[PDB]
Amino acid sequence: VPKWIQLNNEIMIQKDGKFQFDKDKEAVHSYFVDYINQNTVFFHNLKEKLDYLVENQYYEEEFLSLYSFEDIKEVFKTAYAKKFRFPSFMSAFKFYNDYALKTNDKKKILERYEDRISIVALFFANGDTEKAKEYVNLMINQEYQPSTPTFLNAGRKRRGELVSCFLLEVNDSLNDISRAIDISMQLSKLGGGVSLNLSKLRAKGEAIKDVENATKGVVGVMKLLDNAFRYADQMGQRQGSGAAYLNIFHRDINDFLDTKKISADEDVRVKTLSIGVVIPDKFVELAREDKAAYVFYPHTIYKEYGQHMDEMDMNEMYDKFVDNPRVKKEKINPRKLLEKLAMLRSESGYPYIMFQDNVNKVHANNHISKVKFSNLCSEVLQASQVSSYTDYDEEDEIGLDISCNLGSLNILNVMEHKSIEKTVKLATDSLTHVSETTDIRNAPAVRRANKAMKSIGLGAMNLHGYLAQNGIAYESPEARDFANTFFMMVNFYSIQRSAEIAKEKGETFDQYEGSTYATGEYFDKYVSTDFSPKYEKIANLFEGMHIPTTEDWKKLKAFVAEHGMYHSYRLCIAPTGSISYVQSSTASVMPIMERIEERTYGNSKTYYPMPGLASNNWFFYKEAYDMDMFKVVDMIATIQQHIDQGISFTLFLKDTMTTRDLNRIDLYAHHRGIKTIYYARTK
Amino acid sequence: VPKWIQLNNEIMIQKDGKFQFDKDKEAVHSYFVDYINQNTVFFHNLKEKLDYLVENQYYEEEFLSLYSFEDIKEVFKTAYAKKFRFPSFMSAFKFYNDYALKTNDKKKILERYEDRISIVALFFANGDTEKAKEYVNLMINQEYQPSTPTFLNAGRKRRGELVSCFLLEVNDSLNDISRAIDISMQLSKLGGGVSLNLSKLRAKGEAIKDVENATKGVVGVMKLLDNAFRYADQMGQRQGSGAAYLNIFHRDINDFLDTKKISADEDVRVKTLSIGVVIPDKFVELAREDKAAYVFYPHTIYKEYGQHMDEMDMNEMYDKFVDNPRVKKEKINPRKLLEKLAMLRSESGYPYIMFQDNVNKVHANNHISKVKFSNLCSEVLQASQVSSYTDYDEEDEIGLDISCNLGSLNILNVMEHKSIEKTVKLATDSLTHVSETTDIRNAPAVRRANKAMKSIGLGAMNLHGYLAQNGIAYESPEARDFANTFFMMVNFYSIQRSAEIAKEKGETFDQYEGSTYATGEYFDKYVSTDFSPKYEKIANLFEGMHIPTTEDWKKLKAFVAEHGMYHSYRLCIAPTGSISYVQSSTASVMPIMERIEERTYGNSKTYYPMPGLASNNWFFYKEAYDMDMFKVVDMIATIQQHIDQGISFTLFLKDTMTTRDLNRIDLYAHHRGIKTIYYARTK
Amino acid sequence: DFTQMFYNQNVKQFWLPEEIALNGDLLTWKYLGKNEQDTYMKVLAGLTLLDTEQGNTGMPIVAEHVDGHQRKAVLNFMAMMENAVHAKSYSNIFMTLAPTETINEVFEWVKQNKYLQKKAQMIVGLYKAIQKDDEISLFKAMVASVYLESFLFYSGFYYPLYFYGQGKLMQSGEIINLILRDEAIHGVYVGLLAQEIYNKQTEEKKAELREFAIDLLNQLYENELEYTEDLYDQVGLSHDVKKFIRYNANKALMNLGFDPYFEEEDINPIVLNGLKATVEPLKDDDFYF
Amino acid sequence: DFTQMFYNQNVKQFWLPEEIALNGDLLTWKYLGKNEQDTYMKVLAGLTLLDTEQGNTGMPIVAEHVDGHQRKAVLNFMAMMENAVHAKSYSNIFMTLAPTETINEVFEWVKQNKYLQKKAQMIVGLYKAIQKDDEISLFKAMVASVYLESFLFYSGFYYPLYFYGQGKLMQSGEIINLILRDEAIHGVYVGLLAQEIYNKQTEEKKAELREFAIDLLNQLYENELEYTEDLYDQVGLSHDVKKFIRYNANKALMNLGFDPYFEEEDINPIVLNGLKATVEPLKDDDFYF
Ligand SMILES: Cc1cn([C@H]2C[C@H](O)[C@@H](COP(=O)(O)OP(=O)(O)OP(=O)(O)O)O2)c(=O)[nH]c1=O
Ligand SMILES: Nc1nc2c(ncn2[C@H]2C[C@H](O)[C@@H](COP(=O)(O)OP(=O)(O)O)O2)c(=O)[nH]1
Ligand SMILES: Nc1nc2c(ncn2[C@H]2C[C@H](O)[C@@H](COP(=O)(O)OP(=O)(O)O)O2)c(=O)[nH]1
Ligand SMILES: [Mg+2]
Ligand SMILES: [Mg+2]
Ligand SMILES: [Mn+2]
Ligand SMILES: [Mn+2]
Ligand SMILES: [Mn+2]
Ligand SMILES: [Mn+2]
Repeated sequence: VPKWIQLNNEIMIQKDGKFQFDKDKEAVHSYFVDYINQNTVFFHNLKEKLDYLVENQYYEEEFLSLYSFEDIKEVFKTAYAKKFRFPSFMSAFKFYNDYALKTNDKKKILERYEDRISIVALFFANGDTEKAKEYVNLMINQEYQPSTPTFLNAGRKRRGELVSCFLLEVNDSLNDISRAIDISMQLSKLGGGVSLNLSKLRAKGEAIKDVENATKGVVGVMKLLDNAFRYADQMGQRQGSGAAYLNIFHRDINDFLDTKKISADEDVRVKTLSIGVVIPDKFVELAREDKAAYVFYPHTIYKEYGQHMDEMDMNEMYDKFVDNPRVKKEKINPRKLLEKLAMLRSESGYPYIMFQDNVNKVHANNHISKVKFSNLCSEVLQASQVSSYTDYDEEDEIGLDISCNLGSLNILNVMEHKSIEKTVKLATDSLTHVSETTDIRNAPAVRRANKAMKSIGLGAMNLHGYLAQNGIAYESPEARDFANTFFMMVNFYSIQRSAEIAKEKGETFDQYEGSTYATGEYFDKYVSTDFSPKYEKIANLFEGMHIPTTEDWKKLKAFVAEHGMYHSYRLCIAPTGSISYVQSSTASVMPIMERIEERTYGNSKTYYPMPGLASNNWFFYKEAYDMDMFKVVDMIATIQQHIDQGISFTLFLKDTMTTRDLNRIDLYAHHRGIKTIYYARTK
Repeated sequence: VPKWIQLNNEIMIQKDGKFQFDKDKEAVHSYFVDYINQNTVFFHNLKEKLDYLVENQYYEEEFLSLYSFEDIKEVFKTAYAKKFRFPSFMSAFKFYNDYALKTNDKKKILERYEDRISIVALFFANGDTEKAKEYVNLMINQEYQPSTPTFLNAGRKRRGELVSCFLLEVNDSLNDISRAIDISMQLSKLGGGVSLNLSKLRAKGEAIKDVENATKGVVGVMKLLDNAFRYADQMGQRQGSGAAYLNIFHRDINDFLDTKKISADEDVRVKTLSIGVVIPDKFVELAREDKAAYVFYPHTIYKEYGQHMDEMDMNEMYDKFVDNPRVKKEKINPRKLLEKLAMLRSESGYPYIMFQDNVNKVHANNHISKVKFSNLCSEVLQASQVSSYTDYDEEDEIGLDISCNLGSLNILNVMEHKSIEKTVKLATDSLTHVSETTDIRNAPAVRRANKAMKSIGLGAMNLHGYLAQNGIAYESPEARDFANTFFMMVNFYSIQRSAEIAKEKGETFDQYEGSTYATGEYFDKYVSTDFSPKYEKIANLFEGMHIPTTEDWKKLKAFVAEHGMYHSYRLCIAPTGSISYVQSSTASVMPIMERIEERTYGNSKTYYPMPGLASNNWFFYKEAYDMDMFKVVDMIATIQQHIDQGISFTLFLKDTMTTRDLNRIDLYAHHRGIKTIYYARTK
Repeated sequence: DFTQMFYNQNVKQFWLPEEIALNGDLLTWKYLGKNEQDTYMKVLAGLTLLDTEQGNTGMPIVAEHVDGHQRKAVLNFMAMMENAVHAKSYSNIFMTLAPTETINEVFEWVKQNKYLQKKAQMIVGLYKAIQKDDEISLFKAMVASVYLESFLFYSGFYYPLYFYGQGKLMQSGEIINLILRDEAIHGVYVGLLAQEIYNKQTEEKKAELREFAIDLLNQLYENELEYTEDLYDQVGLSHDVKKFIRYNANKALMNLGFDPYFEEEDINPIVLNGLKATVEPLKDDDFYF
Repeated sequence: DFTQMFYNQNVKQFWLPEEIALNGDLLTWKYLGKNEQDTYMKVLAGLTLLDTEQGNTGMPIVAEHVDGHQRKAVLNFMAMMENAVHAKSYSNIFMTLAPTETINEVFEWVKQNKYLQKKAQMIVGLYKAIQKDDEISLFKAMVASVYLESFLFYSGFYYPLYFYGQGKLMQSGEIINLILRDEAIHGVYVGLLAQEIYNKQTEEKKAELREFAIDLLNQLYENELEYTEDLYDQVGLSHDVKKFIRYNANKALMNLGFDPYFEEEDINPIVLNGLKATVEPLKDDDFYF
């Protein structure tokens, strides 16, 4: 048993009726002094280390050649000038086991935390020494954390893509289905999660060019995609993860849901394919009034109207579809479908729930397209256009497939540094750089949408950690007040930075002129409502920091009208799974699942108290399962009103909660404006 | 019970110790006058019939527009002047259930046998009235039978392709694997059977861009292809049929064979994918000497030598691969592998066995490529060049993927009419037309190889029927003498027709000048050895029909050298499954399995005596299971020496014989020059 | 002289209802009258009850008291077939053809049906009366088991066979024929064990055992008549079924080594129409010819 | 929550002895030393004798006292596998490897063996102590059954798996692997039935049942150590066999919903190579807030 593992295990040994939280500092100190400093390759000078890394196929010479070695040396000086110390053993362990650069035999350590941060900053700045130093200060202060792909792979020769979330539209054709399988395998090969919209595919028992009842439906494509993701398993390193989305009004919705039942047949069940259900307001209205609903065969609708069923507004088109004799449908019970959804989420956590009209009532790019589905993590909500992949000899009609770049603000560190504006703008610049430097050669729609939309996702994390370390309960109205003010400021400065980038480059995103940013409809609630804190305690948290006012929002609206907006999408709150340990932060804006995290690595068990947990703030670190999910919905809806994309919203349920309770949580989320629901986690 | 199937069941009622074979004539007469003439749509004149069929999307207007209606009327008169009568109930039942045109609701019958034959003939002739009449005479006399795709779809609007056998080479890349899956689904959608070579794919545990043990092997691609063929099943009426081929020296050969074991897990076993094993003479030599053989990792060989393993000569490079330290190899026992092959064929009928050096020692187009795999029916043996499907933005290097049009001579009717030459030439013309009118716009390599190679497959059937109806035992030397003379004559006239077509069109097949036809080496055994029958009984069977001598073969060799050959491949003997009933013929050149064949169609049981079966030739219709497989191998090898492609050779095994007997049959087939072994059928 | 051949026959007859796809019966079922569907459901429910008790109780208890590991293996296999295969197959049929409420109702109907309760009471009572090392109580239970296998099932079997013979409900009918094929060999086997015990007795004791067997048969028969009328009067077939059960009663008696008790009658002809390779290593000489 | 799932897994694992040809084992059997052949014979007889108790008593007695038609069917299926499949398979292996006289002598020896008898009679004692309508006595017997299925067999399974992992006695090793795979699922299933009873008890009664289970495990474990040395010292394997016993004891405890008793240990690599919350409807007013 390692000495640091023993020291970390002494946290649970209760001395004087309290956990020994101070043992984790001893644990991390022992871990470093006994393992990391021993296994860290040291070089006489930074020049020798850099030469070894570039020449041994560890780094990329292209981005490092943009600086004189003096500038790189000063950047590394800035990283090491902070004397950053990992507060807990788990932070250092996670970094040096997941993100630190190791030798080709994975025996020694080439990169410390400072080296990784310096390389990421030098890649972000793209030749600017002052910008690189600013990125170094931002990341070594741990105010901004680039996503796991960006943080892990930036500046590495043998790297995967810096983007890991992709959203593909699948057209109703064998050519398009085969192309979707190919692109899914190519993107999973790069290490990215792939989400596929299956709503355009015609249902089971539909006609294929005069041969009726010949289509296997969305479940055959589901099996194809599941095997494609199983094959493209990231070189046998990490299991290939993909998601499939289907509209709740699709005829195959029940077959779509039956793929996740525990009793599912092996010719129906899918293993590596997550499922998400898209629910328009029409379905919730039908279930509310207990009227019997209809699911429609998409190809009949396409033949009758020339438009896909998911391309049309179900609120206005549902009655026309039902009254159309040439549109084929079967009766369903919407309440029974809702209960089936809740039962499936209780049993397996699936499907994801995307409230279509909650997303699109505040969507800023409805002119480009409505948001029809989400990503594998249920936070990316962007307009997509389906591609028409024709025969081999013909020319394909390339659409827009969603792929956004992820980054997370550390709410605790941004708040303690009083640097919401600077951190938000620098994170926007880094995400923009990642977007520009991303070129995917086997997903033409993804590449086209990356070049045109220039969409980024700037998330946040350590919300519960910041609140509990400041004596604020997560469910308290003061917590929602802080979230309101903080994310209003984040949105303000992200919009300002996007407009500044548009002014600097003289270009906006494609089809910006039709957006609500161009017409000013986006800024209505910001030029009409004041989002300053309503509590003196919360207003004191923002001391020394200018909270944007209504006049500031009017000035921003005028600036955006004059100069445009560079990013179609800017903010999305991803789960931030493994980077939260490195940042000593609670995951995303979700509340903590456990106060102290018990995990086993190898043959030794490890203990991870939540960051900042102590005796004084023990009960402010309320576990998510002990919380009222209605208040968590209230918090996420408070945040969601300032996030242009969605938020990964996990439901934390007790074992005593019934199907009716899960349905009530889902319906209250729909009522409160929640866009997506990620997971149903049961204790 | 239907009257016709009641009459057909009176065959088995033994009267005076004999089967009532004449009941089948009464059975078919009742079948017609009680079902067919009643359910047949009859029009006032042929003009109304043709207008009705063209207008209601049953026929194609383009091919019928090349003839004035007087010519079409003359063709239909020629078809009906024969007054063809089906000799058995099964013939008419199979035709009117599988190939006769029916109304859109599958209610009534639009085409008789004469109508279908006339339409196929007018399609073949392509505007020529006299040629259409010649084709009508050829098919109404049942001397030549177009394959099931051609006979079923010739001249129909809503039709599949006229070719159903496709062979695909898969390169060792994810782009090429995705393209292989796409092309397999596209061709299965067209109704064709697709065979894929998986030898170029690197084995399990190979590196994918310097990360080791990353490749899932050929079994992952096998699962992908199996699900692709399950998806593209054409309503499931005829589910997607695929074949995978692996060289026996591939490292994944044991896992490739384990996909067919009964005890295989659901994560390994493939169900819709047939498997074939390509065995070079090196493997048979290694097993014969009981030496230690080695299977190789294909990617190591490709990296070391720059060529794929299956693109190299194993009999000359096996020792170099073994001695090469940079080539990765695994030790195997070749005799244990042979025993495993025999056990797998006994328990499942798989794999197909291709003797690669038996195919390539007589292959005429080794300059283009060596034959590396066979088709799903294990009789197409043509040169293929792998394609290089690149990224979306890059141009693809299109290779040569095999596909040939099938057609069978009826040996009994051809020999009765003394029309080997005319039947062979007309069938060659029809197959050439089918090749010219085929355009696969989603399989680039299939299209390119169809345009370049112009390969056709002209098979034969009713060999056992003809021999049994002429008092010749299938195993007798006289039967092999007849097969030798008959198929030498077929080869002579097919080569003559190919040379005449090349002379008329002024073009040969691509890379003809490097072929053995151009060098004249192909004709060595024909200008040196006389193939006239050695028995007076057989020599009288060919009386009235000129048998080409050595002088005739020398003249043909000069003609080919001076004019070239239009088809790279001309003759392949396919199984000819369902068209054998319509033609009242035994299936292919293989011996019959049952003298009287009992089948259940729906809830009706009906019996099919072999064509011409009686008491005077009961024992000449010896079942395939009761005869020596060594003599059947001798017969197939006698036929194979005149066939440029392979012969679908089914092994008929008793329950008593062990795996050693199956291995002995396989080794004797390899010794006797058998190119492929199709099935190990056990009774 | 017989157990090994019964062992081999039983294991070679092994099957599962899932081997037979049932969706093909959907249309011929839809087309039956309400009376016909009602009788059919109830008939199969009565069969389900019999197999439930034969599997849970009858076969295991007889297995417990019969000596010899091979005899026990046969009886254990037969027990498994009763409840793991036969009784379950009926639910496969029900779940295909009928909505849940109709299924619930028919199982409630078995609980309250007086003839079905009486026959279960009588048969299971005899099973539970077996006393260890008491061959007479065992014989009595084996007679009861033969009467269940070879007589009592047949008022139920009639109807699926009657449809099968007309080309109706043929997938369900295929299942029923497999069940019937099993029960025929089960009745013979248990009959042979019963005869073993009977043959050990004095002539006086034998005379009493014949009285027991005939009295029991008559009592079961009279109850089965009322059950048959109750089920079949609404479909017009009661008299025909009665002839069938008498026919099978004679077969049960014969399985017990007794003379037929009922006179022969013509049965509905429709119902009559309702009825690795060895591995050998390669030698060196195998590679030369 | 689980019986239909186990039904499916059980019936899809169905197999017969005849499927594996045994004669080719003689080609490796002839090359083993006397001690290896002796240990193998003794281990095989040990497994055979214990499995017979499970077929004749263990499974049928549990099937008798457990309520539920579907559970009785699964339990019947498991009893069938013991008596009809496993017992014939062990006999087949013996008849292939030893002459009749040698088989009779090995069984005489193992029948008199102190360590085999101690465990066999301890298990059988608990089966004989089950009382009608007493779930505590049923639970104790289920614990005994799980200990046999998931723990006691494994000191025996070790040796065939050890050979199987080396390429020796592959045909009989394949048979043993199929048997072991059945016993694994039997142990898991009976374990779930025991947990059902355990969960119906008070906290004091639970603590008392835990003490029973641990005490029983301790008695059996100490006898297993002696059994192990008695058989495996002569072939030098006892240390590794002991690790395998503890690893399987932990699996047996986990089957009963209990914590592992023994520290985690690595196993011999040759042997390794051988080896719904509650549905509630939406009742309106849940759509309004
Ligand atoms: C991407 C991928 C490839 N493979 C296998 C299948 C292909 O035959 C083989 C080649 O993959 P490639 O697509 O050629 O990968 P690569 O070009 O980046 O690697 P290399 O430089 O070695 O050519 O790898 C997998 O098994 N799983 C996977 O996820
Ligand atoms: N010497 C050295 N410095 C390293 C290494 N990895 C990162 N660094 C950082 C530490 C300093 O901030 C910076 C410059 O180190 P140096 O080259 O020793 O500089 P100097 O102090 O000699 O001027 O590089 C490393 O491996 N060696
Ligand atoms: N009348 C008619 N003839 C048909 C039909 N299908 C095929 N035929 C064939 C039969 C004859 O050989 C040929 C000409 O038939 P027709 O048009 O009736 O001409 P004719 O009998 O007046 O010369 O067409 C058909 O449906 N009707
Ligand atoms: Mg289309
Ligand atoms: Mg490559
Ligand atoms: Mn039964
Ligand atoms: Mn029975
Ligand atoms: Mn057992
Ligand atoms: Mn067991």
